[PDB]
This record gives sequence, structure tokens and C-alpha cells, in this order.
Amino acid sequence: IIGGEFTTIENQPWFAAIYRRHRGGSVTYVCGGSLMSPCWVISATHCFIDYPKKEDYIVYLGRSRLNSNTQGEMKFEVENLILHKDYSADTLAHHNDIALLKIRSKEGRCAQPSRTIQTICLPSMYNDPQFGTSCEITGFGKEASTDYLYPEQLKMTVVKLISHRECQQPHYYGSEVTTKMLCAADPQWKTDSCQGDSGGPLVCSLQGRMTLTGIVSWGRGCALKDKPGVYTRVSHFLPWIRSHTK
Amino acid sequence: LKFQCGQKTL
Ligand SMILES: NC(=[NH2+])c1cc2cc(-c3cccc(-c4ccccc4)c3O)[nH]c2cc1Cl
Repeated sequence: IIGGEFTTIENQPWFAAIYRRHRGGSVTYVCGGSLMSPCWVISATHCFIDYPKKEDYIVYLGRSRLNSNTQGEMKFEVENLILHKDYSADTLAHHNDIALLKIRSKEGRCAQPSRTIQTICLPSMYNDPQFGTSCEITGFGKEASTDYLYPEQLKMTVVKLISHRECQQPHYYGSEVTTKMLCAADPQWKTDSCQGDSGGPLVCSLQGRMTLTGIVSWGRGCALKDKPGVYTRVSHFLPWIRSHTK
Repeated sequence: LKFQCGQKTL
């Protein structure tokens, strides 16, 4: 996250950190995700596409730091890794960039609720907040587009949803943004999501609930003028989610 | 206790 503040998982208790193991001993961060129900975490397909071997990923819930432990955290294995059928990327956009990970602890259990582990709510069918709404994004992604390391402390920031008309302006993203995407930016192009925040949540309040409105997916640069962050429009994928989380 | 989606507790 560019700008923003440093926070603790109690402020985003549904945030999931996904890492990949390497033969050799290291573990590297891959993407963020969100807990939808006790056994399911949703993220973005592009985070797994190049290495879809589930046995090599680890998921942690209740984590405020990247490589050090947080007391209360839970470690999980990926029982099922579901990528979207129709996922495609072009020169910028990723279409149908959503993925599901069914998690299982080494003891055979799913997530358990605590002050650091909570689920986030799903929107109702094609129901979104109106443009203008301020939503928050959280993650361990880059703090500057030139950095080559991720922060150790979790960050959060607030961005506003913008209309498709504004985002599809030729000088923003044009037709690359579709109806299954949402754009969000900072009025002053000061704070934004960046590489590493990928797969994580865009949370807004809908009908009184903190709802997972988007998944961090793509953007040109990070915090660049007239280059909003583009998120997967979760409300348009509910049938697909249902199809696997029944 | 049990999950209540969208609720933070601080
Ligand atoms: N708000 C933005 N401007 C923005 C920037 C980036 C940048 C990325 C990104 C850049 C390089 C690699 C990956 C990546 C590739 C494979 C696995 C994981 C991440 C990214 O997600 N994702 C992004 C998502 C967003 Cl909204």
C-alpha cells in the first residue's frame, strides 16, 4: 500500500496472508486474501496461475506481520485451490481474477473465531455501493513502486470507488475495464494498492455491513494519476462462488 | 465466540 497507515490484524480480522514454500527452505509472500466462511478464503487467480501446485502454499490468519509471528495466528494448508475458468490477462487487465482456497489446519480444522480472526460479508447479487463511497484496502504489498521488498507490518488505506464512465475514459483505461471490474482511487492519487496487495480485499459498508466489494487485481503503476486500481467486482461472481462454497 | 461477518472487536 502506498501511503496509508500501519495497522494490526484486529482492524482487518478477515485478512489472510498466503505464502509459497520453496525447496531450499524459504517461504515467500505471494498475495493477500479474505476469509468468507470458516473453510474458505477468496483471492485472485493471477496469484496462482504460474504455479498452481496447492501443496506448496501456506495460509495464515491472525497475522499482523509478514515474516515474524503474531500470537493467535493460525496456519493452514490448501485443501482445494479453485481458479476461475475463463481467467485471462491481456496487456494490463486480468479478467475473472478471483480464486478460492479451501483451508485445513494440520489437525483437520478450519478457522476458529477470535479477536484477530473474523469472516467478511459477501454482497447480494450485483449489489454494489455507489461511486463516491470510501472503502479500505489492506495488505503487505509495496510501499513505493520502486521497492523490491514488502513491509513487515500490515498497512491499510482508504480509497473511493469511481464510476465506470470515469475509469473507461480513454486516458484512464478505456475498454480494458469491464462491467465485472470496479475502479477505486484516491482523489489526490496519493495512496493506492500495489504489487503484493494483489488478491486482498476492498471492503465498503453495504446495507449496514462491512462487505467484500472487490479483490485487488491490476493497475498501471501504483498511485499514478488517472490510473486507478482495478478490482474484481465480487457481486457479479456470486453464482460462481456459490457453485463451489455450498 | 462464533463468526459474525464484518465485525471487528477492539
Ligand atoms: N492499485 C494498483 N495500481 C495496483 C497495482 C498492482 C500491481 C500488481 C502486481 C504487480 C506485479 C506482479 C503482481 C503479481 C503477479 C503474480 C503473483 C502475485 C502478484 C501484481 O499483482 N497488482 C496490482 C494491483 C493494483 Cl489494484
